[PDB]
Amino acid sequence: SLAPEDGSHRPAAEPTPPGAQPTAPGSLKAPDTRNEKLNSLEDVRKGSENYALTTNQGVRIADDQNSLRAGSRGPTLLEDFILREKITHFDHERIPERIVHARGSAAHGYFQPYKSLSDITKADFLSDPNKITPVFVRFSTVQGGAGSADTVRDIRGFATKFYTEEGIFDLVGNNTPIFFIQDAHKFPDFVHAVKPEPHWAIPQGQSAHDTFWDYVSLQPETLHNVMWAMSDRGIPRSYRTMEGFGIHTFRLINAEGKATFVRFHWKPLAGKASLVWDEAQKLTGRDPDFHRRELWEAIEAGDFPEYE
Amino acid sequence: SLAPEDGSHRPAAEPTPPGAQPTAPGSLKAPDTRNEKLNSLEDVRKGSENYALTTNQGVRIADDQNSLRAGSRGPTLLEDFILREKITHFDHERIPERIVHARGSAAHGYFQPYKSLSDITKADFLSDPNKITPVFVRFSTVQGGAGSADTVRDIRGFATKFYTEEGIFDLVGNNTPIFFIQDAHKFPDFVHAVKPEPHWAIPQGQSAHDTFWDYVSLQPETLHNVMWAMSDRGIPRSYRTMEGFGIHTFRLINAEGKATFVRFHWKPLAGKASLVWDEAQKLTGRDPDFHRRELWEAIEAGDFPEYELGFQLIPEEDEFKFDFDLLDPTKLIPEELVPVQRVGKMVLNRNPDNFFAENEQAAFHPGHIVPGLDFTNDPLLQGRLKSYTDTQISRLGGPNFHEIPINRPTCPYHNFQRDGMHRMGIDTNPANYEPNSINDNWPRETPPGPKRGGFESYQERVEGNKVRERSPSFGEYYSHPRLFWLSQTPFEQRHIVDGFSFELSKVVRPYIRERVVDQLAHIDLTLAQAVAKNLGIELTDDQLNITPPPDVNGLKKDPSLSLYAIPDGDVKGRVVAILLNDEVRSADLLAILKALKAKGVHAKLLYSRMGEVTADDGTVLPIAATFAGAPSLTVDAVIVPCGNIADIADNGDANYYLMEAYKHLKPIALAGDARKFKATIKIADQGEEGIVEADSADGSFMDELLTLMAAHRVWSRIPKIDKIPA
Amino acid sequence: SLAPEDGSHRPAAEPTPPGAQPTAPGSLKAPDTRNEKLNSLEDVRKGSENYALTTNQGVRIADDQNSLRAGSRGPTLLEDFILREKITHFDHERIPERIVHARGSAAHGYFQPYKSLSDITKADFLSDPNKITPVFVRFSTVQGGAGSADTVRDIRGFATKFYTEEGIFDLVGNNTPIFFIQDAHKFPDFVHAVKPEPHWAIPQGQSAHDTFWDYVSLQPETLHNVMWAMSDRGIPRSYRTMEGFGIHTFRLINAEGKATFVRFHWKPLAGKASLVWDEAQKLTGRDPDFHRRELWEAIEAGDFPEYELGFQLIPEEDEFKFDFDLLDPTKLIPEELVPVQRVGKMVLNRNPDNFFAENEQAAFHPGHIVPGLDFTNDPLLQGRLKSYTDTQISRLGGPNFHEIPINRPTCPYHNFQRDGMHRMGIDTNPANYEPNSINDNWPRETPPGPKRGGFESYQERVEGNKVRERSPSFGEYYSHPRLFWLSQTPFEQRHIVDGFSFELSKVVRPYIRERVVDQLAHIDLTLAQAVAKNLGIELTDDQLNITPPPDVNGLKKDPSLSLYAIPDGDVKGRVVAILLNDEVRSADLLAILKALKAKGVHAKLLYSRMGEVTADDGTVLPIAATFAGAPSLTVDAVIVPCGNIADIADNGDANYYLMEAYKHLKPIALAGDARKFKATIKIADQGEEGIVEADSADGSFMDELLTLMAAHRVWSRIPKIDKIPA
Amino acid sequence: ISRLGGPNFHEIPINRPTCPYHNFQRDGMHRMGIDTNPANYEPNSINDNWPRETPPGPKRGGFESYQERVEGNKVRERSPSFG
Ligand code: HEM
Ligand code: HEM
Ligand code: HEM
Repeated sequence: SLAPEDGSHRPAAEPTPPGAQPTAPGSLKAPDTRNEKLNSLEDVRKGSENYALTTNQGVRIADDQNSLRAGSRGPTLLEDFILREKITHFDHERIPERIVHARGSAAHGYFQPYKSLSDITKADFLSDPNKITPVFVRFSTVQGGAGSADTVRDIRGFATKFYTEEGIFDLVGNNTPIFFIQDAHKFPDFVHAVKPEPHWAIPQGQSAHDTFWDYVSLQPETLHNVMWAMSDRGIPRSYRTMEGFGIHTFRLINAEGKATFVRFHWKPLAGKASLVWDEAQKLTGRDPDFHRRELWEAIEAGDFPEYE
Repeated sequence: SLAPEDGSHRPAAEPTPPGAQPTAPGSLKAPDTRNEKLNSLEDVRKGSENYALTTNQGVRIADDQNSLRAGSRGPTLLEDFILREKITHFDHERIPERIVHARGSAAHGYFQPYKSLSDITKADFLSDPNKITPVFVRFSTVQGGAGSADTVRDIRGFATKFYTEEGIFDLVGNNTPIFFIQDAHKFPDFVHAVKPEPHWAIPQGQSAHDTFWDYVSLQPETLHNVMWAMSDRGIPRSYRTMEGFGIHTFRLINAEGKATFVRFHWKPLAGKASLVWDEAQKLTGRDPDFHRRELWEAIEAGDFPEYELGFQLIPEEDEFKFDFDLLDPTKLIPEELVPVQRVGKMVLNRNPDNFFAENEQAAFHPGHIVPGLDFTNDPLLQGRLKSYTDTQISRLGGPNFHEIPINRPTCPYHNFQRDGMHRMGIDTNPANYEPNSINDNWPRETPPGPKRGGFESYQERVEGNKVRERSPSFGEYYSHPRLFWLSQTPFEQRHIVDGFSFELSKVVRPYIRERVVDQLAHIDLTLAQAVAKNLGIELTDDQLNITPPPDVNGLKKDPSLSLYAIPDGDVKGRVVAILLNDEVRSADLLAILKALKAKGVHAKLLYSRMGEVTADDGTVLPIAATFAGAPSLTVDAVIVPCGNIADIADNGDANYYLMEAYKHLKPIALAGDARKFKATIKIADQGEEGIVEADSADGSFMDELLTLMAAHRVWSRIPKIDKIPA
Repeated sequence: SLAPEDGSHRPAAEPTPPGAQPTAPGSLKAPDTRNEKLNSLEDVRKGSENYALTTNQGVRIADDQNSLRAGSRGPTLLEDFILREKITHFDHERIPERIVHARGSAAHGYFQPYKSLSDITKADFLSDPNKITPVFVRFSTVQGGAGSADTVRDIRGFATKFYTEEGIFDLVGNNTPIFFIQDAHKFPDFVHAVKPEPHWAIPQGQSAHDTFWDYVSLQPETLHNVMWAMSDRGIPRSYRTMEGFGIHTFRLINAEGKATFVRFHWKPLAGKASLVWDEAQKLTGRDPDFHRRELWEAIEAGDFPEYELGFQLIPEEDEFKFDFDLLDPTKLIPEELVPVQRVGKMVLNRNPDNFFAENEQAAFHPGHIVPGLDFTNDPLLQGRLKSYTDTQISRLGGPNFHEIPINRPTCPYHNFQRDGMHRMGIDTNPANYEPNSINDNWPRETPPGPKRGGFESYQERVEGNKVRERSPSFGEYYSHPRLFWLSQTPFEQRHIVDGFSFELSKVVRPYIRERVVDQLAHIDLTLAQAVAKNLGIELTDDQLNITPPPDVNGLKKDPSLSLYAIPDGDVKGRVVAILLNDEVRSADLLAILKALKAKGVHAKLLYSRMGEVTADDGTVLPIAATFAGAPSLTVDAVIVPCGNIADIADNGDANYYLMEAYKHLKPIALAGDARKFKATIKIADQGEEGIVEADSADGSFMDELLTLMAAHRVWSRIPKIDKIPA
Repeated sequence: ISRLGGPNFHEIPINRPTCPYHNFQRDGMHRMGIDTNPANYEPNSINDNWPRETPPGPKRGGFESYQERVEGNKVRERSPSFG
């Protein structure tokens, strides 16, 4: 039940254009792409070739096709511990999805500053143009579930974890430079209003329904981010072709103790580009994994997403 | 006071057609629709009107718009317990979704048998035609997450919780009569292979990817249900228009101890109807909630989903009388050999109040049987029995999931089990063990008997060694696929070939496509050649000479396997788009709308904008949706009344509406100058079957249109659509 | 039927003294003790008598003794869904214990004010003496697990949940009026220091180990509560005989918006009483459930625990009038400076039905306040507010813990929070957000006001920079420990020295012992020297010369800090051991039992075996327990009546009973020839205060014994116990 | 599953095997192991079917149960021999 003789089951471990080979796990596609975070995960990476099939307790399995039964047409027996572990693990695979931004696509990479920022901040990851910081970035929609579609009309998240020498810094931003509401106390109200309505749990991935527009009509502070959502910003061509923003004013603190107010931005070096509505909506049906796929294939092709 | 003065925020508490009023919680929409289960939920239903807003501890909130801060521009303070509760509860709203069938839509209803089945089963819910059993039914897809789309190509789940006077019975079935695999030990393999691939978590709601077809190519036992999924069975028009099956052979046990083998069926009283692939795919985009919405709105309209429960019954002494093993879940029992005997009717007549509380938390499990029913050694059923209680420990947070309101029996339940997370019941029994003397041994065991007796397993003889071995009787894989194929109409067979062709075209590794084509050549050469041609694959001389599998007990077809070979059309509950213009012929619209109403067919009035238009006689017509807003995908037929057609003749959306409905084989009727649209869809002057046209919508115009709607789609149009650019 | 013919399996549903009947769930023992909370639980109470045993799905079980197997010696079969459900529920019975206060014992009761406090608070529960508020109170230790022992040396928790008409108010206090630390940031440090050490998880229920004393020696703020723990406060006789304190300064807010600072007090109406250390430690071995049992049996007997709620009230303008900071929870407010105003009484009159469902799952949280109360900036209180809701997410499984029956408010609760694990309430509101129009904005905010108003924080002025810095006003550590020390009687002081001496002897690293003695020398030289002498440590020159800390606002003692300085003894509910012989003088028993009954003091009749003995007039005397089976540790006094003393005079166990009681300073009474036992306790011919002796047990002998009992223990005996080997 | 929080309790360090363990099980709360296998199912061709079943044998073989003879009816019944 094996591989074709020609080795065509296995993608080449070199950059290849979208469609040219089957996609594959990053460490097998690009084994020589490394950074300090990717290497540190080696303790938990598990291979598979040449290894025997076992239970989680390390017992080799001889027949992974059949339950233990009393005769070959008889009842399954309680002492089949190999069936039991396998089905138990399956039965507990799912964990709760994120309350918001449940739909999202992620990749590893690295950051470096162009020059030291020590005059305005003592943050170590911005102190030296030749000190590189690994990152992990997840891009997301907001409203829909983890199995909802990519090219919906929605705000997009753009979350970067920087693994710095002085701690993890997470820059948890969106693709518009404002949010819909002013005070966190209203967040469950706003989110409840945009999410599927509670009697029937419709609509998925859409603010196009009564509760969302009800809230907006009654809370004019939402109008600014609503304008953004209704423009073609709401339907990016790719996570590579949208802007990012931390939205809030934060502070930078330098070694002298001086505070400077700061708002964060990501500029996409592939430029800004969006779909048009009819195309975005139809694409949720023809390929609901369009942005996930496009990101993954850009990285396999060497079109690495870059942001300033 | 934020509601509009005119009370138009609030839907009428009476049955109303789809889109007429906002949808609402079932107990608000239909407060007078009751059954024993819905009434037992009253203890936990919570209203809202006229009540003060409070924390969960009952403290009234004064300002639900602001956090507590030091200064109106200052920092938020830790002492804000009201903000803290409200955000904590939001932060923990989600629970794990179901491992499979995570996407599903549910409703309350009731079941009653047509006659007492006491001669064959002592099951209390089937003992008396006047005994009504409340039900809760959830329909679902299989692969996709809870946020995935409805009209994917996939198998559908059909699960019924019968709240009986002798315990909960859950009939947890699907919409095809077999499963993909034989032994539960392979379920994680099969499901892993169909679900999104583990490196990148693509694709959602689709079997059209390498790992699924790699597994199918290596496990020919799957081919039978793969045939059903590749047919139009995989894309139903509505949960009201698909069949349901328990798949496994179970047992009925009567009061005298006699066991009869049984397979369970549900027959849709609305008939069998499916979409076509392009329409279903495109509909996952334009309305990924289409089935959920359709079910809720049918119920709000009074088009209650009805199903007839049927049994295929096989005497114990006939176990070995077929060419296939009755315990093999990849084999169906053809109705030509063993007819379905009608047993009773289920009506689904009220929506839930809160989807999460009642739908998302419902827990069904096929091990929940009641005296009068029993299992067999089907090795797929046998393994299911270990899964459905276990999974509920994480999904629903512990062993007291039966105390979540929707899951509660309506009959008594008492035992010595105690504690666990979220324990609601406060037990007063002095004893938590038996045997006990300190409570005189209560609650007590009950012997089996003809009614109200304790459960005892049928004493089936077991004989064999402890083995991990598939029965040799299960090792046949192609005859049932072939029977299914031969039973389909020519247009159904085309759709099957196109399903395989589309799916295998998304398989990136070509050797897998070839291997699947080789399996198809073991089933039927015509099917294999037609899929191969679509894939640019040439069968070898060896493939062309594979001998066809034998007939199934002498049958070379069984028409009950087809959706369409035997007409069972029912137009009630269907919907028609009506494409308006700014000066509609009011007489056409009168004739159209009243004819639809008389047959319970709904209408949606469409235009190029919202608001109103005024008919020729001054009648003000409210617009339900724009042509783009409610695409032809969402209706069963399209009518264009006469009027000022030049208004919409150059509207690309209007023209495309007709081309889309035409490609997808829907009836189209054109009155008066609306016949100018004939050139958009290339209709000959003299007309064509499946297009209704006349000088006005009067006389036989609506009857002819309704006749087409009864037949569902215009299959004869298939050759003409290949050419059209839509 | 397994119950005995005579019905002696079932306890009478009437008040009965400790040991007279088997104990029972509260709604069976006292079915007509009612309050609004107990009544509202009726919807989840489950009975048992006369019901069939079923699965949780309602299926009747026939054979609850056997698994389903293939043959009666064969393998168990996966299809046994009855065995699976029963074992699955058992497998998941346990939930995490509380992080602290895991060991605790709880009862239902009610509270009523003595007068309307509307001049000082708009809290609805305090507004009217006829307003009765149901409570559920849980007492606890702090350090040990849910299965650790009750009579350890520890602080005790005293948590009351008030089910008011305007919200749940939880008063989550302890039995000492301060805490060990100042800022909540240190809580995990202090708790990790006192809890079992991390390498080997020893010792359970004890602070007597290196890490606790290391932390104390390095954090002098702890020393005040450390003084209380080492005093006999740390070892209460009963939860009925200790004080309760909220510890923090809170605020009362009246209808005019005026804030008054308040600290809360509970005064035990049975008086203050504690064990002695040897007795407490031995009782953790003989009955680790002693306090839980005492509370349960006191309520079953009608000896309801009663407490008076007290407030210390300080006007806002007086915030800085003391030489300690009102916000510093390591500081007490001496009653000599601010008297406790008696505000109402709380009576605990019914045990739970199911310990797990009602005690283990109860969730209390000091942030649960109601309109009319508010917080202060006490930095320990502030951080508590973040802990008690968060911890309930893992302990009780999610954010719907307020829907677990015991935690539910009895007043209305309505808001827009939805979902979460084990969601019971099914919301029918069309809206789950506000502002909404589609339900006319209901449930709606309510402005604050004199009654039934929404919650608004008191608008305290905040001025300062964002800093992690301890207020300099908190930086004084020795004056309150000294005030406490000087307020104790000389025997209380000796017990303190002995607590420190015993604990520090168990610290393996001697430098920690020396550092703690250094701290003591900053409090009081006499205390420091006495502990040092017991540890073989010599104070330095410098230590001998440490200036004692200042008085507290001119106070050099406050007798309200002593357990015993001011008599407040109550004998009702106490217990006397009566040591029988095989021919007891019936006239003694009549007199003894009569006099005890008059004062509500219980008795237990003890002998050297179970069954009965017969008194001189043929009265049959049932035996409650043996001398070894119910040790003197478990009683408040011992009486030996006359009769055939030779039956018992060389019973080692009888003599021991009397030596142990004597060592533990318990009143002993000896009648007639019972005076032969004077030799085993070395009592002089002419008597000794604390030993009652006469020719027979007349009413004079009993009045004397009962007067010793009112004074709890015989402190004058201390210098004499040194010599007895017990 | 409730005591240790999910189905990956064998990845808690004290419970981990010291010998190799490789199979097609995935996910579950607190998942530590990061699987690189292209396949999470078998039979598969895309990873040449690895990791693979192993026949039983004298050493290093896969587990097979002893083929004990089973004969009787499906009963809930204590063996009289235990009485
Ligand atoms: C400026 C406005 C906000 C932005 C830019 C933002 C951004 C995001 C992003 C990008 C994620 C997904 C992170 C990931 O990929 O896992 C996320 C998750 C989340 N956010 Fe926010 N958010 C905002 C406001 C809020 C507010 C006001 C709250 C609640 C007070 C909130 C609560 C959450 C929660 C509960 C998650 C799920 C986090 C998790 O499960 O790990 N967000 N947010
Ligand atoms: C005849 C073959 C099968 C049929 C007809 C079937 C049908 C269904 C249906 C309809 C549901 C959804 C119930 C709902 O709406 O909540 C479901 C859920 C489920 N099934 Fe099956 N199933 C089959 C085979 C299996 C097998 C072999 C296993 C594993 C041994 C399995 C394990 C599960 C689990 C884990 C769930 C989630 C159940 C829950 O979370 O409540 N199923 N199945
Ligand atoms: C004056 C100081 C404090 C007092 C009087 C006090 C009192 C109590 C009491 C009586 C309980 C047991 C309630 C029950 O019976 O279920 C308890 C539990 C608890 N406390 Fe405190 N406590 C104090 C300080 C703190 C601090 C500073 C923290 C954390 C910052 C904390 C966190 C907790 C937690 C986690 C529990 C377990 C709560 C639960 O599981 O429901 N406590 N406390």
